[PDB]
Amino acid sequence: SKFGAISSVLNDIFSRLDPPEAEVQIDRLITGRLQSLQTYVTQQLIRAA
Amino acid sequence: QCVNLTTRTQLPPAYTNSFTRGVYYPDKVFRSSVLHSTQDLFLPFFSNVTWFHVIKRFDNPVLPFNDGVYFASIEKSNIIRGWIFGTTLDSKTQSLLIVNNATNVVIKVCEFQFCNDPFLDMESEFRVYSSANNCTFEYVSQPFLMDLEGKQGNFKNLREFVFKNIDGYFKIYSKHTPIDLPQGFSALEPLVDLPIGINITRFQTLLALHRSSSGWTAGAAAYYVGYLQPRTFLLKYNENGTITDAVDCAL
Amino acid sequence: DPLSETKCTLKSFTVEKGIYQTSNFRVQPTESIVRFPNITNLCPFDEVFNATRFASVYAWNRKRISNCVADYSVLYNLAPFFTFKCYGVSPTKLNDLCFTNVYADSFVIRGDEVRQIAPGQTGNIADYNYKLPDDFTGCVIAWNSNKLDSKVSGNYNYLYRLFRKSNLKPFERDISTEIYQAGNKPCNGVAGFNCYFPLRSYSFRPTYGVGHQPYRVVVLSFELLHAPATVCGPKKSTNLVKNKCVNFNFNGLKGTGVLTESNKKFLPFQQFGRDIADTTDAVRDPQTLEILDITPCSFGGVSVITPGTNTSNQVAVLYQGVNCTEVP
Amino acid sequence: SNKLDSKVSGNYNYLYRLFRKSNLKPFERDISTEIYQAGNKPCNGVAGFNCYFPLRSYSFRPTYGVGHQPYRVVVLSFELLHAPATVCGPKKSTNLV
Repeated sequence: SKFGAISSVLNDIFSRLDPPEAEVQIDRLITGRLQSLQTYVTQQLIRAA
Repeated sequence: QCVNLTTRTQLPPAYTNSFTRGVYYPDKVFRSSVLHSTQDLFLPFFSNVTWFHVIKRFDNPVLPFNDGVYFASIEKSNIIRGWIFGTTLDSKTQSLLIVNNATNVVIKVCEFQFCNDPFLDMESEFRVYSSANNCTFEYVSQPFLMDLEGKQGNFKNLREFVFKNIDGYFKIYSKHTPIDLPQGFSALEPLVDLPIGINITRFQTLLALHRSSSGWTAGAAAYYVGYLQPRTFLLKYNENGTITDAVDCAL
Repeated sequence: DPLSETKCTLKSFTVEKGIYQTSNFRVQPTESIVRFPNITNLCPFDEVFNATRFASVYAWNRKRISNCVADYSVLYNLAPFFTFKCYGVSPTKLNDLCFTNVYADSFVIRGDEVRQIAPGQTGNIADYNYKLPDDFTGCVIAWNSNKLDSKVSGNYNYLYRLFRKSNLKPFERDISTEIYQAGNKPCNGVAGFNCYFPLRSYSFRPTYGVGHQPYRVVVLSFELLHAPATVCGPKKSTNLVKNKCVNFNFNGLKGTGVLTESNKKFLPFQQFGRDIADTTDAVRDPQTLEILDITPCSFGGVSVITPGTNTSNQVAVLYQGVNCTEVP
Repeated sequence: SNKLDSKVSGNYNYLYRLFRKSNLKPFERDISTEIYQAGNKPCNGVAGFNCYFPLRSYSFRPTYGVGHQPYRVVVLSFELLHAPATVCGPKKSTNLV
């Protein structure tokens, strides 16, 4: 999933969009992917209990 | 040419039910042994498809292209020789023309003056169209050989095509299998993609004439035309990378 | 030292007895695979450049270039051309680009008319015969015709228009012989009072001055629409490596991994495909028909088993998910 | 500078480079007089077959339009928190508290 970014592939973002626009889009993906992993750790801690 | 023959008369809008068929490969991507979800223009399962026939009547009315076309023909000698797409179907604009000579399919987009009911003898245009000019586009398919003579046995030619125009991109999905109703499920494959870029609101079909004005006799064939809607199906991919099943998200 | 890796991950100089996960072993790429499809189905670009005949300034003939491969590399790497100048793109940069529509014309001009062909140019020629539009995205290339288009004492077989009743737009072919009328005296198809004779024959000869000499000008008009590009230029590729960690550079695909023989069937209209992850697991060769299975380069977790630094510095490295044969 | 730096017949004293073997990095001046060499034909320090002279002259003239109107470009590059700051506007100062 794109997490709001123009695309879900980083190579396309960096290889096409300009540096100032690429960094923004890459940040949207990284930000969301950290949230998805954040939710994963939260659920594991619940199941661990 | 300008006079209607015995086969042209007012007729009732007969229809049938297409249950499984009308699924095609949505993209060129490869997938195997997975469950894929996609939303595109598909033929709804358990829909109503308008039924046509050719033999004391001939069905080639002007059919809106708005929602797309799912064409399925049951034939032996390959009666239907092609299709005619365009808006006004006259010389005021350019129209797409598909003619099958049983050697190499000829596809040309040009300014044509179309009659009411185009026919093919060898091909004769007119009857199809009187004049042509002012066009830069022409296309041809790969060489092949097909028999237009009458055949015996069951109906061994089932040609199910999907015709759509996406942002000016005209794509043709093609499937051919042996078999007044089709049955079974198989996924159509891509064949022709032409960036034509014209507005097609209506379409017709071509007939193959046989004889030993009204002297020419129409062939014996049956077919029907469906329409596409933006529905989500779940495609079942097997180990070989083909679609063995499809599930309609909302049915 | 893997002992120090434990100190940096823990952000401390005292490592207590225990096993700690530090980094992840991975194989880095060595070579780089660059693949480009074949240049086959080359396109007749010699119908202008190497053409025997030619046309006047207003008689310029155009050759449609569409759905074909136009190879200019031989010419740009050679460039036996009088003058090549244009706006917005360098002509040497036109051989790596894919464009939807392409047009290449042929006409000859006088040496003093070289400046008369430019985007948005004006003058006795640009305005009254042929000129490039302001939005022209292509490039124009002159060539010295002294050995071909010329003729002894001159070339009188082709004429050029000095005047025109109105300003002609760019990319317009007017072969009209109409006589220019300056005043209110009707010209009656011939020159006379308040009338000028616009048609003039070419003086082209190899022995005259640089001012007037035959120079073949081929204006390449390129157009990129929303439709796919039907005309691409040539590009050079490299070999293909297998069973080695390398970077992937393809026509529509880029990535990193190893290539192996693929047992999966593919369609003739597909190049590459994706796995459950929407990440490409396979690709088709652009030049030849074959499919190779894309696998990620070898990697594994790295854990350090060491006692307390206050006891001993002995180190033991555990590679998880990696057999001893693949550790090197 | 169209009022000053232009000329009726044009001022070619100022020049520019249309050709280079690669992209010129930022904040780098190229004084190289080497003739651009496209092919293997040695240029011998002059333009010719497979040889082109990169440096060219501006079009500055008072009569023509913007494209022929010279502009005086001065680009300022500030070093911020890269070292003690010795420069800034007429800002006052007060006593410590």
